[PDB]
Amino acid sequence: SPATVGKAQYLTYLAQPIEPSGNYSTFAEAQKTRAPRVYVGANDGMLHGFDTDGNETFAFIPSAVFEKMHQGGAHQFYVDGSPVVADAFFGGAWHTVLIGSLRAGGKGLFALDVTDPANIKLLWEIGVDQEPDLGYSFPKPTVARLHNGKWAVVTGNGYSSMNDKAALLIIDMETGAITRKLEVTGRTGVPNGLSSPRLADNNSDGVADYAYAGDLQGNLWRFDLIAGKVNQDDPFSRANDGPAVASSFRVSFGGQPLYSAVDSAGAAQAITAAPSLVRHPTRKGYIVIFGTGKYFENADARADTSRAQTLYGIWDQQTKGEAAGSTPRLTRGNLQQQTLDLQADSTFASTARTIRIASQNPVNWLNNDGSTKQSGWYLDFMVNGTLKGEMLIEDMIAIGQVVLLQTITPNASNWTYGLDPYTGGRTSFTVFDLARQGVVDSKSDYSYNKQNVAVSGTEQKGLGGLTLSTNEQGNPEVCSSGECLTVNPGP
Amino acid sequence: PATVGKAQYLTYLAQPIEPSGNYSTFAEAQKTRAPRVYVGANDGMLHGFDTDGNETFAFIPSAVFEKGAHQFYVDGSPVVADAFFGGAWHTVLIGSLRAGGKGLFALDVTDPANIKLLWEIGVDQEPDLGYSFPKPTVARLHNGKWAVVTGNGYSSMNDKAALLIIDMETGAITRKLEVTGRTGVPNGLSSPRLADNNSDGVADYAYAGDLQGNLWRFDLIAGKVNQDDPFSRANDGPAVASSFRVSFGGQPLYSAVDSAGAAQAITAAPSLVRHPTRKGYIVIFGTGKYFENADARADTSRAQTLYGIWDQQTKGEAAGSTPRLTRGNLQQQTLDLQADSTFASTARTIRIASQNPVNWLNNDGSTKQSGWYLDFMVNGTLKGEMLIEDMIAIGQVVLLQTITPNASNWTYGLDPYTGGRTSFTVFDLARQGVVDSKSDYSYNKQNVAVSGTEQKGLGGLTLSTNEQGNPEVCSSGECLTVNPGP
Ligand SMILES: [Ca+2]
Ligand SMILES: [Ca+2]
Repeated sequence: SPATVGKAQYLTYLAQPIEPSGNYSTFAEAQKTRAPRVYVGANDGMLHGFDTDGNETFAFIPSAVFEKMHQGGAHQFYVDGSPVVADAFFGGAWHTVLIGSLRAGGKGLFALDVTDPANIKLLWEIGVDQEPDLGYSFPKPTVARLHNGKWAVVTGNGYSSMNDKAALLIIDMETGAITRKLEVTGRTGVPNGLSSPRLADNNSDGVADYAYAGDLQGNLWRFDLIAGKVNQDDPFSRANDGPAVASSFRVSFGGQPLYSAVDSAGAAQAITAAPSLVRHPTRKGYIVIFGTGKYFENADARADTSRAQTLYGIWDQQTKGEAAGSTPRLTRGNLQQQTLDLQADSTFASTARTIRIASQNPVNWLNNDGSTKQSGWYLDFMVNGTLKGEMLIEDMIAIGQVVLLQTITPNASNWTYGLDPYTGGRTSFTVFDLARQGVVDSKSDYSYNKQNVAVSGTEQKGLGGLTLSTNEQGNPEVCSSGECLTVNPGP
Repeated sequence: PATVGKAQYLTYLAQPIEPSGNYSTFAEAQKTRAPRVYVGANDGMLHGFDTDGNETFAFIPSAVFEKGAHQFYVDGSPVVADAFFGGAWHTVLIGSLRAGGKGLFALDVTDPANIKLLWEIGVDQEPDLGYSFPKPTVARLHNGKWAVVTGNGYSSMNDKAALLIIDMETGAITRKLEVTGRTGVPNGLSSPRLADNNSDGVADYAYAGDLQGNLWRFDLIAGKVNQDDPFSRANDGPAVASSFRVSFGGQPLYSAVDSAGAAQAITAAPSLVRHPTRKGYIVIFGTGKYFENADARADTSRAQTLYGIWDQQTKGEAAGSTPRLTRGNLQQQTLDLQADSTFASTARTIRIASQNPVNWLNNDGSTKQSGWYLDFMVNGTLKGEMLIEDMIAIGQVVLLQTITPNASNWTYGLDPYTGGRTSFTVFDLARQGVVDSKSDYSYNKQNVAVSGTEQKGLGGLTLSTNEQGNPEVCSSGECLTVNPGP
């Protein structure tokens, strides 16, 4: 669903500088008249391209699925997943690609050239034969330009791979070759798999510099996608970009994860969704936001109410290309706790909704010496300690001064949240237009114990993930399913 | 321009207009509405298509049964809008017989599956109704109802000019405000521009030009106004309709004449911009006409013009009169250069405009210059360039498109406060997706904003927003992201 192919994905001023040998403006112009298509994932790795008057246009069948031919709605919806579509440059030209996977049907990845709906081509297919550590590819891949001079599919190896290892896979966009496999150690002898990565570009040039990804073990890993040496003044320079830089890619912090997520009792919390990054308020480093949860196995269809899943905000203070041979080892104790303190039914204007209010505890980042005090925050997905097995499996959206996320609670029910990325708590401004006003105003606020407060969470209709768009008027909106909510990124 | 998708308004702006209604429920219901595009066909004929150019609907006015560039304008372009009547919100479509006959019609296009005929108006209903080339405006009035406000059109029975206020629900002529121009000279009121000066969604004034070049203003408020809240809705009701009248005691705000003293027809609707002093408004209007066959030919004998006239009595004042003005009281602006250049990798032929300041007041508040003007000509070369399309004023810029028969389209982004070059880049001529220095031009070894650029003549001016929430002006064939100003 979120995989629609209409206009060019980027703005020319951003894409063109990435590829001097190409012409994005002419590519963009061409796509202005491209026949829109929406590709949806099915049971296995099956792809059914069709939309706008829902006319079946295309259908793809993986070699693994084509040869084989020789629970619940919320859960099935997740399992079927959705392919990733993006614009990429290779073969000397811009293309619109679609990256899919065999889902739970098998261990495989595939990419299609979807630039011309009337002429979809198969770029490549990856299986265990090509990548021995490839597992069930539930992770959502990212398509990006890397410092090795080329575009690649960057994703986690997935789950239940042959040796239960976790690794970042960097697949050449054009060839499907494994440009680099960045294995992570983590805890051994215990099943692991790397999840959806979030690429970081810290000098706004369209070339990915770092990648962040959690794993089934709850480790939040960072990977350096830049050369060993540096240029110090501008460590993210493209000057030495080339195929050789690929060998320099490495797990960051000497192989130590930025963080290892465990619940209140100390039990590991799997991370499925991609992290989100927000520049730290001091402008030094970034706050890495990630939530825990897992939903790929049948057993996961049922709520695990033995522990709470959690949303974390961890300070990565070494994001300026420093060697970063290591990183602080943190625990919830080094973070500021936030809580979901109230769930209630209320009416905003005329619209009735069930909402949740979060705490608003400040985070004390530095002591007067300048040394680090709290390194972040956390929020257990539970209202006043009641465990319902609420978890995060969908990617989040960080914009302005807010982080938007959607959680799922297997019964499943969906809760959309708008939180302060700097604290993990309630924003000081109202985020959602819950009153269907067309704008974000006080009509959407809630009276929490004599206090007019911003609503941090609201329950929304059947699963649909979260998408950020702009309603005709320049106003940003966040949509899930059935409802889109005008949002306020902050003053 | 006549596309019917989601609700036209943001709820917080529409709801206050009709407390007895629920725009929220209306808007929600349209979120799922099947998008339709309505194209005004051969004068009268109206065809509806789906997002995928598919014959979905077609309307043939009783008039019909009663039995390249020039054709684009003469053909049509219906007006769609959300209006309130019958105690509910509806999406209406106002059509005109155009060159076919003399009449207007309104359709209820709220439900693409069940379109209804609201009403049809002809000379039988409105004797002074002429060929309906003027573009109507759907608006809420102080008489308590929504109405179709438009110019009576051209070559009407007695060639008179009048503002027509047509009840939205009934199609009845609520008021006909006749205007007195020059004797024996054929006249007709053109597309009006309604003004809402206290931003509550209820029109207060209407401005419209006529074939004689007069720019008229009409008071759409009660005669007995409360100086503390002249635009108040407290006394709204049918009793207010009788007080609607021609402003300034029957005198036009301005009478447009070319540099040689000849009258300049006004066909396009004016555009309003609050005066920098916050007192009054700058009434911007362009000159030209293209509804008659002879108009297909370029008139190279004179230069058409764009004017910015200061109306200093826009706060409910009785305004029994208005200053008699001429080019002499206005600051001139000129198009000093036209050249072909390349912005980024996109080739474009552009024009540079002067940037002469406007001196509005004396130390004691006395009025010096009452506006500005710009003759559509480069270095005095007359090509017959004229404005026949509505303009778009947003932020600190007025966007307009002129047509040069022979036809060639020129899109301009000018400073509304002076009619000259903006001090900032307006158009993204480099196809960067954003407006940056790549779109500026070196004028006399100085970076300066480009005020005009030639378009692939075939469309009009439409303002929209890109996926990134930024202003974008499209000209059928190409959209240019724009910068409304700092
Ligand atoms: Ca970079
Ligand atoms: Ca008003």
